[PDB]
Amino acid sequence: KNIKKGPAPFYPLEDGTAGEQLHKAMKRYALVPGTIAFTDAHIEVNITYAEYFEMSVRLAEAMKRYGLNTNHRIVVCSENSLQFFMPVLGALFIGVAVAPANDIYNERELLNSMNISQPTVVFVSKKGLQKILNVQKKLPIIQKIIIMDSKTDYQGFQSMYTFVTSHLPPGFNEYDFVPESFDRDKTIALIMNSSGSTGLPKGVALPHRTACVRFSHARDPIFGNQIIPDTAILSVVPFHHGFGMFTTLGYLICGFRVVLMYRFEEELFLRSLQDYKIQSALLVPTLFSFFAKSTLIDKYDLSNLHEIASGGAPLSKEVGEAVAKRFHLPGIRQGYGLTETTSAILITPEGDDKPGAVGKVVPFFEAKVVDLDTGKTLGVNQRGELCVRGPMIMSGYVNNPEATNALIDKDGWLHSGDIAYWDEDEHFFIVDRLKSLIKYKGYQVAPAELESILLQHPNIFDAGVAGLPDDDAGELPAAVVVLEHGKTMTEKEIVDYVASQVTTAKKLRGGVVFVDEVPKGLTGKLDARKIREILIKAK
Ligand SMILES: Nc1ncnc2c1ncn2[C@@H]1O[C@H](COS(=O)(=O)NC(=O)c2csc(/C=C/c3nc4ccc(O)cc4s3)n2)[C@@H](O)[C@H]1O
Repeated sequence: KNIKKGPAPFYPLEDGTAGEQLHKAMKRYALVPGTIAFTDAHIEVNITYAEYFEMSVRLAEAMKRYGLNTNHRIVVCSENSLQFFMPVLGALFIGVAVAPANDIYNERELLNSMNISQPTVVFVSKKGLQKILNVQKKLPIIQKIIIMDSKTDYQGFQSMYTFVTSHLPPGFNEYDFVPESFDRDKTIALIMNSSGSTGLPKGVALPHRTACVRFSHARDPIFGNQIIPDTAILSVVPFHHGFGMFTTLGYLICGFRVVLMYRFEEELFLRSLQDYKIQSALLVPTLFSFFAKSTLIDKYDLSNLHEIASGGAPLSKEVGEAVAKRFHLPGIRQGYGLTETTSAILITPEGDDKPGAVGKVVPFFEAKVVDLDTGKTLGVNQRGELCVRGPMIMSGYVNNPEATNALIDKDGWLHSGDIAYWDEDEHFFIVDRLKSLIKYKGYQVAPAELESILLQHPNIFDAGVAGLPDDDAGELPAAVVVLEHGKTMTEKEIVDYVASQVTTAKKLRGGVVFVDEVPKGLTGKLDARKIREILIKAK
């Protein structure tokens, strides 16, 4: 009754594995000559579905022969590049699971993912190699390091191109390759690294069944992208995380041109949007503060830009709208999701933008809000913990059944750990993450509200709210702030402005600290530890 179910899908769940469904598709677009799969903007290099389909099939077989099967895994440890999805596609076609890694990941972070992933073959960039060499000193499961962005054998490590030849038969056809068939409910497709709530990130295991459902959404005209061939998406989302991962595997399934960047550059992004004639952009919530400013957004012709999509972190109503105006759009096609749900299970329906809302329930899903204490399902406009269930939910946490039984309850409902509510026309609204909440004098103070309000001020460029520990008060809400070039506001001006918009309960009693950039988690997300350290060193 109060259970908000998603609709029927335009494109029903197609039979076979993620690997089989991906293959079938990239053969479609490869036999069509000239079709582009990935484009590099920094170096203006294209690469066709023929070149990609082939080099992915070559790696699939090359590995198949090397001796990997459904009882093996790998690592892909690279930043956004043309090379990244070749070994991803390779692995999915034979039933080897993939564990993406963060090129920026530090030594401990990296090791923890490796120890969980237990990778047989590790794919890495020339930048990333030396961290692998360091961590492989305690990782004896690893037999092979393969350099991704190279063509000749580098420092005794093979290239993907050399690895391929030294296993592929001389007389072999890429258009004759057949992908392995298996139990997609049982066979693990991906192993995602989480934010670990507060600790060493877990092993989020995602079956082939999940990706099969993800494709059904990406082909859906309302809940994704209408399959217009030779559409060009500009992705500036880290591929290792669910957002960049599952949006791209969807785009390959539709035959779109994925334009990508290794790092953000405001100067280029718009010229990329203009020159390549981009239809959909793929920013992360934190890049929005650079565009609500003004600058060059209508000094480049963004006439083609049909929309801007966002997720993987919160976005304030007033900043999301401020950007849609500047890009000359009806809104921001937001989405919400957990890595434990593969991809976004709440997506903004096409032509159904709702400012601060993330979106309605995607097909094959059921979303509901529960009474934080009693656990009963609440009705319209009622705030509480958001619970979701459908076929994109994880199978479990790698060697961690305890945390799995604490997140996913007995009827299969995943517990988000987020305060949400659903409005009259079923748009879902995330309030705040339950652990982000600042504890004042027995009060629950949401950082998303104080952020949303601070961000409305014209002199404020960007800001992040956190809980300065006190003693008497236990925790005072305080904010790290950024201004535009040539702007000033005294702390007391900012405080008194917050105070004039909120009750005494959630005043900014911890104060303000002025920074050049807000601690960003580089997955869109705002970093709490680094803010908490900034605020704590300032008092
Ligand atoms: N839209 C949020 N609004 C508040 N918060 C959030 C939100 N999205 C993610 N958190 C925060 O992230 C927490 C979990 O972190 S997480 O494991 O890294 N999950 C993700 O962030 C995540 C993984 S995949 C994924 C999918 C992203 C998208 N995929 C698409 C595809 C199409 C499209 O139009 C939009 C999107 S958005 N998100 C959530 O519990 C919540 O606090």
